[PDB]
Amino acid sequence: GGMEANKNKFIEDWGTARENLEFNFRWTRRNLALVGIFGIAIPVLVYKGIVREFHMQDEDNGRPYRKFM
Amino acid sequence: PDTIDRLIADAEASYNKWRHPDPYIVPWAPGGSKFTRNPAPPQGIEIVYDYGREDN
Amino acid sequence: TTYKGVTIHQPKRWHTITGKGLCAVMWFWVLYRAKQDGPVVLGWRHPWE
Amino acid sequence: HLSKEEVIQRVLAVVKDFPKVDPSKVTPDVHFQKDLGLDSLDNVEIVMALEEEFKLEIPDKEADKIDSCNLAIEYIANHPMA
Amino acid sequence: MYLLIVFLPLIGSSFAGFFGRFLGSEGSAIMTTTCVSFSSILSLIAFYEVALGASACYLRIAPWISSEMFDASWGFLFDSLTVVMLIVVTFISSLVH
Amino acid sequence: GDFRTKVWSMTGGPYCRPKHWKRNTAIAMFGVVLVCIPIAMKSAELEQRPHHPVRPIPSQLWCKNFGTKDYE
Amino acid sequence: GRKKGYVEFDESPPDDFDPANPYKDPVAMLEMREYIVREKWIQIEKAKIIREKLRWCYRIEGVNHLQKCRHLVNQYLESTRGIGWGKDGRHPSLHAP
Amino acid sequence: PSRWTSPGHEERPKGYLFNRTPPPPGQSRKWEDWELPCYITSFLTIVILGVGLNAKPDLTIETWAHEKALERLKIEN
Amino acid sequence: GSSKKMIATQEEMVEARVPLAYRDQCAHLLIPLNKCRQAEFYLPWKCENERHSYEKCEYELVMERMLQMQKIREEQK
Amino acid sequence: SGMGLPVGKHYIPDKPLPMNEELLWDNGTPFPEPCIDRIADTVGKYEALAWLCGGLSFFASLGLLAVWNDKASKIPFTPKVYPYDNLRVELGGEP
Amino acid sequence: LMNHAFFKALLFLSAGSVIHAMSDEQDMRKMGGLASSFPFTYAMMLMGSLSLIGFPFLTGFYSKDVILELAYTKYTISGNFAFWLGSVSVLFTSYYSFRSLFLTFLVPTNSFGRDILRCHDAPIPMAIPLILLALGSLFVGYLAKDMMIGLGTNFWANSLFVLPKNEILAESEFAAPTITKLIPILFSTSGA
Repeated sequence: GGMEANKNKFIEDWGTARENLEFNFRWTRRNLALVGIFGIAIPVLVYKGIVREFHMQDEDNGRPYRKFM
Repeated sequence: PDTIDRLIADAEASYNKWRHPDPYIVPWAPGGSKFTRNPAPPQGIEIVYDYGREDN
Repeated sequence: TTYKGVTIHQPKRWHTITGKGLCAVMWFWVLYRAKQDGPVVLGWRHPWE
Repeated sequence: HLSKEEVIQRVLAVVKDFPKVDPSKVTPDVHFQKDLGLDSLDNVEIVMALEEEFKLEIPDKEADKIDSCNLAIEYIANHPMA
Repeated sequence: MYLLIVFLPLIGSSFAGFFGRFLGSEGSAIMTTTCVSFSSILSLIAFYEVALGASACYLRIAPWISSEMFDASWGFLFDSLTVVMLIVVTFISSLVH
Repeated sequence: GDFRTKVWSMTGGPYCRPKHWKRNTAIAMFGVVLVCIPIAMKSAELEQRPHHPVRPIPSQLWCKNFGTKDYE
Repeated sequence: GRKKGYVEFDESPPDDFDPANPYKDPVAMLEMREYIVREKWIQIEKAKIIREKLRWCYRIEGVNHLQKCRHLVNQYLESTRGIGWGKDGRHPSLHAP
Repeated sequence: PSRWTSPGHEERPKGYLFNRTPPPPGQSRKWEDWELPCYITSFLTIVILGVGLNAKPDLTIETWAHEKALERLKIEN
Repeated sequence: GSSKKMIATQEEMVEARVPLAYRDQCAHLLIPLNKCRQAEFYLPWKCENERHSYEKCEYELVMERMLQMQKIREEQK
Repeated sequence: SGMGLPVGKHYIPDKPLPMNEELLWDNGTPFPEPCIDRIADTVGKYEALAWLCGGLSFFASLGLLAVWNDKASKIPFTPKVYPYDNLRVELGGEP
Repeated sequence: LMNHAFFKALLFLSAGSVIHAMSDEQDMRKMGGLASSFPFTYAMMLMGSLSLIGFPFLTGFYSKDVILELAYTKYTISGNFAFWLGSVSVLFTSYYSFRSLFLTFLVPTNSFGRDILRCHDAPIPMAIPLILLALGSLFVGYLAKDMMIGLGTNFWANSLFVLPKNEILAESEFAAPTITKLIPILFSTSGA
């Protein structure tokens, strides 16, 4: 039956603006800082911590530290 | 009226400073403990039978 | 009973009896236990005395 | 639901129990400023007393709109939680 | 008895939630309350047996998660502490029902 | 409500009072009695009590796995 | 079609397998891997049996379970020394010979 | 009018299952085209799964290694 | 140490299943008390003589330790 | 327990929505509030943080006072010694 | 834990009875003067509140007092911290429980006249749980004291394990001075 939602123009515009955020990127200072912190620095720190955990396991086992990329 | 308006603004600020952290609200009033507990059904709502069928 | 314009019905007899009796049981239990284990709690004498 | 006659009687009792009000000249269709002579603050005090008696909460705009007995009875009778 | 203790609330809850249209507001309440009450009675009997009899009941049905040594299971440990908690939970549940 | 009477829900709905709720509740009692029998028998089969109780206990009537377990 | 439902494997390493060059013969490599898997599973099941008898010792013996089941605790803890395939996070004090 | 004595007001649960309009009295609803194949394949799935899984021999490596470990422990002890 | 010889032996303490934390010099008096507690459903008014004897023994032990520590403190000062 | 008043008509947007309206935990009622609500609107977030830090600092100061008390240094009874080598075998020592 | 389950369920059930009778008021600022109109419910609230405070020889007297004694006797930094905070918490608990009792039942009426007229005490199926919970909050603490918290009881069997060097129950019982035993009562009455 006639079950279609009563579409609101402003709600639809909000949805389209949300799904079209790729046009609004401008490499501003905030965007650059966020990319450099949460896109590079945090993954690098996580990788270093994981490698450190593996190397600590190697030291406790007495083996020779493993080789990672 | 200008000094009246400034007095009103100062009184509003003073009230906002010293208002009760959790003022009493009637339970069914907006913001009470009974607000929207068991509301009456909204009007103009229709339930449709036999929605999806292979043939009409 | 009504005083100015407001009447308040008496609470039910079983309500009053139950509440009063259970509180009386509580107070009598407290008094009996205080008599029995008063000095022990207050340090007057050990239980094996 | 609460009867309109009882609403009228309780509102009239609230209005009559006022210092600056002559109890004789209180009628379901009087105006606070005009007939029985009260200012705005007495009106909002009377509205607060009506709220306290009837166990209901009015938004501030409608509380200001309540400025006479007839309005008070009309609002309280229209409210379903009276 | 002990699986009855554990699963009596489940049976009543499932029946009242899958056939609540037939039991109604009163029938479902009666059913859930009587299931919890029988669970509490069996819990008191279990208290006698375990705590007051210095016994201990152990149960196991299925491995559930079974790996090389991930030894999960659908077991039931009935110690004095477990039985005390059983009484507390079941009695409070019946009174709350 | 006005439209809630046309909505089928598993757990009755708002203010569910069927005409034969007494008969339905009796049938539910019988169903509980029926479903609890296999559970009770499985309980009696699967229970293990390594320690003999100090006093005679109700579980001694049906459960027989009393003191039949050893760690060897 | 299968003859009967019980597993038939050989408890011996496959022949023509060179430890120096395990990758020379693919069939020998795969059969040796399967045999190693079977041996590891046998060790795991032995540890599981020891664990089961340990748990039943702990259940049967009450407060005095620290001295009656000490031998079983030691046996289980030495039996779980080389069970795993990738349990390198387990401390060498409990997972290394 | 006690709640525990008076019979319920409604003769039928409110609404209809699957929001299906009931057929006229003395008639049975017409089944959908998918209903027969779906029900036959569901019953066949249930019977095949149950019978096959219960009748399947327990030839798992876990049980085989358990038996072998028991034999080895008995030999060692 | 203590000024009371341990009457109860390891074998009878283990057989009676005395709790580990209470395997002290008063265990020989605790053993009958625990049997009485089991026999009388741990009621707080049934086992009086045994409970009083065990509590007196425990109080004697605690007083011995208090005297020892008081002597230690006097020697320190 | 008991039927209440109708909730009323919700808010139909008539102006462009903010780009974070999903952070508005709106019911079907005309009284929506954000998914994150500050219980004490009178005080600022930093003032509340300062007060909470003061309370936690009071807890830490009381802990430091307990450390400075050195109650273990004023124990009135010597440590209890159990018979049979301090229950070595019973606790799990090598027999 | 068991004693708290009992008397706290009692408090919640009694407060729910008050709220249900008062048309779901739930606010103590508009709840005064209900002692006369709620005899049985007020009696239940009083019994539960006294148990929660730990009035002598109730179900809360046999649980929290021993906890405080053990906290005092645990001669450690953590023990001292716990003893201080437990004593002050006993004081505050007495204060707020008696404040709730006064505001809900004994303070002169502050509620609206609408709720006062139609207030009815708890019916039979709301009173049967209350009576059982009151009996429990009276006698559970006394009956289960020797069963659970007794001196060297084998009741727990192997369910609970305590190291021989960590048992201080007898030490507290026979070492705690009388003043430190009686601190909770004095703090409770000061808070009241």
